[PDB]
Amino acid sequence: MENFQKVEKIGEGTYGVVYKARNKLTGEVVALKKIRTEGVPSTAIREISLLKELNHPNIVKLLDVIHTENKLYLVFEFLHQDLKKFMDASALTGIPLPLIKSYLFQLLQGLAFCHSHRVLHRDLKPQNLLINTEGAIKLADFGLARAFGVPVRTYTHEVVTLWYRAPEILLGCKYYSTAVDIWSLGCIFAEMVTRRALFPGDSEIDQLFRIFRTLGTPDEVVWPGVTSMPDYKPSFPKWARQDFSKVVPPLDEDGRSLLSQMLHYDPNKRISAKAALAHPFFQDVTKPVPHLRL
Ligand SMILES: Nc1nc(N)nc(-c2cc(F)ccc2O)n1
Repeated sequence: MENFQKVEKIGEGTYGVVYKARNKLTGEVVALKKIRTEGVPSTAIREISLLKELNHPNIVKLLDVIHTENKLYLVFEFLHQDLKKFMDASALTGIPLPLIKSYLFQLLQGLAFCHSHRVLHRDLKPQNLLINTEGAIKLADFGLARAFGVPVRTYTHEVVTLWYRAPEILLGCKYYSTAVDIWSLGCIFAEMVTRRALFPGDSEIDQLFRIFRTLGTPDEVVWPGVTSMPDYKPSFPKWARQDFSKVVPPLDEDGRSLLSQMLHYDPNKRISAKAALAHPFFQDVTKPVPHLRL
């Protein structure tokens, strides 16, 4: 891009390719996302444009929205490392519990803020969570999903990750609620703790069944209305719920209790980000400095 200089290709998300770039004129280093195409809804640019007004310490700042030559560019403040990379780098020893707790607390503050502003993420995953050297963690790509839709993959033949998708989405619900983000974050919390994805599905049905094998096949008792969901099939196998202490060992009972509330089947029973911030698990929360190798 004439105004910048692709330092490097950062990565690839469900909505587009991300680049690290320096504003040739201002020298500011930013993350530039290119949205993939002759229509380009004008209702979306307005939607996205409103996101520039979102300012919170745990939300990656959206600096600009540029529509040109069919291409759409989102300019974000740049952070050096995503959580997926950090988890991989910390796989041998594991992320210390105090840091896991700090990150979870911060992410809930970010979700509490967005949700109070009626903004949902809808596609949270480790790759969408960014960290810096001072111990902060921030959510990136909030609200893009709503202003947009949902491509078959990403944009150019790439396996979209289903591991963090809430059951109501997998069952075909047409209306999403803030609960979908709490579910994704619970899946991420578990993954930081055990160092293994909680529900690593390789297909939509495998994703759903992995959830059922662990949390039990949902029924009308625990989830009123589940048997009427669009993709619910009476033929789903009926698996018994697993003892919860086997899911995220060796997490303590405060942590297991909070996780269980973030993973309730019924979106209406699932804990809100604000209520989660008050959970006893955070009574001793601190803000540790991570060991980041950049
Ligand atoms: N994979 C990756 N890696 C890194 N380092 N950064 C980012 C990044 C993504 C955004 F959407 C906004 C800002 C960012 O910095 N993404």
